[PDB]
Amino acid sequence: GARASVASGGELDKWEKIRLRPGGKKQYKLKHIVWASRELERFAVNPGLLETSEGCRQILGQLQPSLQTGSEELRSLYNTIAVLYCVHQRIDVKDTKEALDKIEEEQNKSKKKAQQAAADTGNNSQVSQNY
Ligand SMILES: *C(=O)CCCCCCCCCCCCC
Repeated sequence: GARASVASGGELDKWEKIRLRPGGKKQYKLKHIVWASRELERFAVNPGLLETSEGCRQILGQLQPSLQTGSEELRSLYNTIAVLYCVHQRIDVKDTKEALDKIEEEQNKSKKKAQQAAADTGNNSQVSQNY
């Protein structure tokens, strides 16, 4: 709309800079965004959530636990939305895969810097074990 806060020109260059495959020659294009923004509108998810890295976290996290149940359609969104996330956090990816992996290894840092926080929230639940 008339109120943006992402880039509008800069990020665009980077977007088309990311490759669709690890060893391919294909790259990302508007077709992917527009398509994603639309689909989201149907999944009760505003297309504006992809505007801020924070928003994506909510989207990806939702389709995350669904990447198994959902069809190939849900897998297409996650892949895309996942990439943009890296760009929004100022992360230079090499390919669609590099993005997904980054989002993972990245979060790993938090765990290392939360040895006290994690210990505070945790318990040992001993389930049953009969014959
Ligand atoms: C009007 O105020 C909003 C128009 C500008 C928003 C575009 C920035 C976010 C790009 C959409 C998601 C990209 C998916 C890779």
